Amino acid sequence: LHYVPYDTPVEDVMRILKESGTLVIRNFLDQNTVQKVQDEVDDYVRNWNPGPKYNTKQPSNLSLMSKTYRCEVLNHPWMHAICERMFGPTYGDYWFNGGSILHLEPGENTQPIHQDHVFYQISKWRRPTDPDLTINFTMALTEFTVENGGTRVCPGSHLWENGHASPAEEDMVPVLMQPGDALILPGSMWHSAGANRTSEYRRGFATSFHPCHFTPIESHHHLPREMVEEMTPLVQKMLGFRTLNLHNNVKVWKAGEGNLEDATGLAKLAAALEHHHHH
Amino acid sequence: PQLHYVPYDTPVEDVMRILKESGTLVIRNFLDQNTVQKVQDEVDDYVSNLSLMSKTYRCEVLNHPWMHAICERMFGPTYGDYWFNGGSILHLEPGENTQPIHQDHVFYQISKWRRPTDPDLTINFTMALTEFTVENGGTRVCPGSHLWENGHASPAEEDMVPVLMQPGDALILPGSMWHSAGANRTSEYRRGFATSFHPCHFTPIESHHHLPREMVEEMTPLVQKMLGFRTLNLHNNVKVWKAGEGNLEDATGLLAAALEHH
Ligand SMILES: [Fe+2]
Ligand SMILES: [Fe+2]
Repeated sequence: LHYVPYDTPVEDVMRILKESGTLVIRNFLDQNTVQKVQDEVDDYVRNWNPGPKYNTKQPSNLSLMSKTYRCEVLNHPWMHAICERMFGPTYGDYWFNGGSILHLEPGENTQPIHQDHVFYQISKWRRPTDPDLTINFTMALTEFTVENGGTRVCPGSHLWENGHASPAEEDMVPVLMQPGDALILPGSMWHSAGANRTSEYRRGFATSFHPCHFTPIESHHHLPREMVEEMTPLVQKMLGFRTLNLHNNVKVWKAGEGNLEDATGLAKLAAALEHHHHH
Repeated sequence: PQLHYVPYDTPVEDVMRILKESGTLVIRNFLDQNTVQKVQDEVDDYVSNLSLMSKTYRCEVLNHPWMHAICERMFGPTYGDYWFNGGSILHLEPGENTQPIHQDHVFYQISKWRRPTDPDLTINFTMALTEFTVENGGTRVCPGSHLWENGHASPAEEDMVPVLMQPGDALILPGSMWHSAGANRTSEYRRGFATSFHPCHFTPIESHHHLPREMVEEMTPLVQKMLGFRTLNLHNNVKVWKAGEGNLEDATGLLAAALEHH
């Protein structure tokens, strides 16, 4: 397991991902940003917390509940640098798969050790040298420690052949992370969260991306149009509002024979040209 | 293996047996003449994107019991849910030359990983609007070529078997079946149109999120799932295409037909 600074060259990170199958990018995000995501999620769910004396929505997509998530986190250059080099040559485009809140409650037992691509039926056609089917970025809000259940990884196990037994608990390496660090988790890396034996939640959240030709865990078609229009064009494509280009330049997710973003009406020249009557 | 012409009332397991053995077949009178006429008229008034252009396509054709019976047995065991992939008008003008012989699943990067004994990546239903004759460019198939290993060379032009269809007949084209349109050496256009379906875990060629809400509410729940408006269930009870943790159709506010007090 490698812990690398934010300014590590991209080729070195992909090199380590190839060799060991995982790594941690310290200071992946500033503590400011990860805390803002948690704050915006709290403001969305609005769970009732009783005062000391007598005197709400269910959680949805992180891109819906958190403006910071859909405007800053999903534009993270480290996410797209790794995703472009991981899926690009084989699949062309990639897009957002799913993003979860990873809050470990005090007293929760150890998580089963698993690969994230296990629910892909086609993980049985893939060989360990092929590109991964998905990649997770797990960002710490609280500290990730041994006691509070920080994620454990088994380096090298991404090259294990298909059907290889799950790794042994003794050979699971805990990931120790400060707020803002991120654990890089390809879909083939064997991992699991540990037991939280402390009196406080282990907090954090994740993004994940996978090839454009695979159906994402989450749809974002229920999001209001005002949120979709404040997204960058890159994030609009990530969240399923734009046509995708395969490796062979065949298009999927099209609106008829044209692009989806054209049929839905999803400003550029007006901002650039001062003489545009909409500037 | 050979090309088979079977009637509408053929039992399903025979159709699947023929599909496994020969990789293709024709179901006669797949549509009646009314549907053949109605879809032609609706497209003309609008003039792919067939669900948007033809009310008969999205309300009746996409509910076709043969499509769902075949798709259930082809994709159900391995992937669970399936949904709409793409669909286009197949219009052949006089003088058009022969189409390159191809497999439809060729554009899936994961066709390289698949074995011929695995389930198909996609299936096409090519329905004739005009007659399909050998001289007007009727589709040609190569029965048994779906079982060739990947990277196998294309069939020779002489190994291709033309398909003959009256208006309303349908050719069933798994993604592994080598096929091509012929040259239209007649004086009248050869017309058809297609539906296609593929596993729920694969991204469709065509999105339908640009369709109007009132249009989507005309659809059946089944067709709503076909066209990307409902959460999909995998073979292993895992869900994809979900809204947060709930179903997409609940989050959009998409029983009511069964109970009159609803
Ligand atoms: Fe996981
Ligand atoms: Fe074709």
